[PDB]
Amino acid sequence: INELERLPANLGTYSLDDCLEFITKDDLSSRMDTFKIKALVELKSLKLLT
Amino acid sequence: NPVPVTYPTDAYIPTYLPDDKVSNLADLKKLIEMDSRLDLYLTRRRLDTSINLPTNDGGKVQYSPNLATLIGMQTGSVNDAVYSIYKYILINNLFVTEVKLDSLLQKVLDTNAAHLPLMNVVQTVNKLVDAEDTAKLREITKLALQLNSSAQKYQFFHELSLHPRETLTHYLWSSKQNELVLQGDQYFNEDAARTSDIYSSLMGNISLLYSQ
Amino acid sequence: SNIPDPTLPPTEMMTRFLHPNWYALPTTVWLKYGNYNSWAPSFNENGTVVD
Amino acid sequence: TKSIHYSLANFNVFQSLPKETARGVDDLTRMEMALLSGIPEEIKWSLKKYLTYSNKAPYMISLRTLPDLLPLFKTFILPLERIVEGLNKSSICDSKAMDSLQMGLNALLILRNLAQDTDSVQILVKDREIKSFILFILKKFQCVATGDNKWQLYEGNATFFNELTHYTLDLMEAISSYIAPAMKDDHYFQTLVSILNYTKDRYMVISILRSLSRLLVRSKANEESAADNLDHKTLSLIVSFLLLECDSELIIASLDFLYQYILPGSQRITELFKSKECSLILEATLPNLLSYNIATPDYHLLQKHVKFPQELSDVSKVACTFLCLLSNDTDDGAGSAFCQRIRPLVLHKLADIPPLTLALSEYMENT
Amino acid sequence: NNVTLKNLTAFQLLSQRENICELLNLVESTERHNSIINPERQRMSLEEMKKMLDALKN
Repeated sequence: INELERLPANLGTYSLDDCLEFITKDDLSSRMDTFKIKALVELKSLKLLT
Repeated sequence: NPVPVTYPTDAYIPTYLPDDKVSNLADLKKLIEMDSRLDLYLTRRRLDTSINLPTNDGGKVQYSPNLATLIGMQTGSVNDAVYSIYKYILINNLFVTEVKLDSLLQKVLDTNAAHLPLMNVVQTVNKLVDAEDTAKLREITKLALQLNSSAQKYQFFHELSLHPRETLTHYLWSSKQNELVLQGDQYFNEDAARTSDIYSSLMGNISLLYSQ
Repeated sequence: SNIPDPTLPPTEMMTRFLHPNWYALPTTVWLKYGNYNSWAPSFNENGTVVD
Repeated sequence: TKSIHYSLANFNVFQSLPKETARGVDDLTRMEMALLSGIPEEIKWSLKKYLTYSNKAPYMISLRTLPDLLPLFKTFILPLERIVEGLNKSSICDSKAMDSLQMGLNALLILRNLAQDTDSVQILVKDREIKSFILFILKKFQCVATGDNKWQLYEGNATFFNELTHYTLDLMEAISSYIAPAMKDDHYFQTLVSILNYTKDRYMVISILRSLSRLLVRSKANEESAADNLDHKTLSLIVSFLLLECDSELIIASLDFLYQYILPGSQRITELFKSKECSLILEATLPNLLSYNIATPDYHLLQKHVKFPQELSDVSKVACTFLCLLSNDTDDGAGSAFCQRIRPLVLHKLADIPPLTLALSEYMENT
Repeated sequence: NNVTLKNLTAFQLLSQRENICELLNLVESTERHNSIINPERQRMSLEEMKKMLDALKN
């Protein structure tokens, strides 16, 4: 919990498949928040253990 | 009421052993019946009755000069006082059966009601004055169960000689129906009920529960 | 939501827990009748499992 | 939500019109219909709910209210007369024998429960097929009690056997009241008198003494009757229970049985006092039974330096009524010589306990 | 005391198997028979009857 509640809250992911969508500097890339969701799930699931 | 104990007190001493192979079992039955008659004579003389003080330090009491006219004595135990007072209430036929108080009772009781219950009468009367046998019974009941065990093993092997086809299929069905019972509570042990291995009928159960 | 975090000491899965295989079953009770009684019943069976 | 296109469950003609009981067969008819269907694993549920309604609401499944129930239960009771015929060898050998034995023991305990309220036992005594089964079970248990070699228990099955007797005996308690014997050699009395001498457990001893007591009412003691099969070997035991001063249930059952055994005629009294091991017990127990658990005046001032009792226990009341009836026997029968040999000992119990003088009225008017 | 369904069902199997595995002659139970017949309780008890029977003659 300590090592997980200290991660940047602005955590995003750059994947090697965004090239095929031609993301421009002024648009929102798909699957931007991938490790953020995978971190929130492991955090809330550790707080919901009891 | 008899107190429940935590150890068996007696045993049935079975009688399905062949009485022409094992001998002196009838001797045991005769000895047990005789001991069952040797204590019915003791318990009787424990409730024994004795008449030792009809008339004959705090066992001796000095009676008042008033009550000394219903007794014939001036001293004596309290038992003699209450007994002789009752005898005086009985001889003179004073109980209402058609206690009605007599004339001298008026003085001895200092009461002019001429009619008083017997309870108040005797109230005024007061107002005027072992281990070894448990061990033996546990040792014997510890052998009639060993006998009751060897007799059961004989009963099993003898009923196996006759009809072995019937006993063996019963043993194989008891085995296939008892090894299942003992393997029904190995699912809840607190080290395999929090590892998420048994949660992946514990799924239809949550359906019934949620509906309930 | 005031759900305790797993650090707290409520956490344990089974402290008191009885399974029907561990339920006490009715059995023959034994009675004591003094010490000089051999004609007393000395049993009390109301339909127990071993009986 | 509530729309025709969403689901067709209320169009215009059934949304509040269906009755409140339109959800299937009622919990009683469901039991009655799932009891004659031949499928197993279903009878094991019907005979479980009938077994529940026989201890939480017996007034709902009474035999008189439903005159189609005993026909069904006898279909499970009668096969026990064949199963019990075994149980001396390995009679249970698969999962279909136990399925037919437990389905029978449940149907037997259900009748044992429904045979406790009044106006329901009045249906078992009419059908001979149940009284014959009870007699059969009593016969088998007599064979177990006596010890003969014609029938052996095969102790491995005692679990299934000792749960049948403790039900048929309880079926006899409610049936022995509705019958009264008139012949010497008669079953239902030779079996009980044989079991009582062996059973060695308090519950059966009390149930048997109550059944025997109820098998002697509505009879006269001037001719042959069931009271002549017992002898000085069983009466020398029922009166021996008076010596057991450790309980207040065997003493009451024994005094009640003797009071019911003595009621008719005076020859019963002459017979009861024949032996010299039954008169010596009553002579040295009936005085002490008038002060049993009565809190005696506690005369202990003879070693020191009164509060006489006010009420009396149930055992003292029964022993008092016993001496009352024994008092008015005859001027020559042993019923009067007994009350005369007990006078110098009942007198002390009258002097130490006041309220006996009102209860022992009839005993004193006859001496 | 304190017997339960598991403690009873596991006792029935133990009693059935002690007998079955003895029919196949796989079980040796001589350290149980040497508690009933083989000990001197078969001889010393007779040496106690041999004197009680004589004490009962006077």
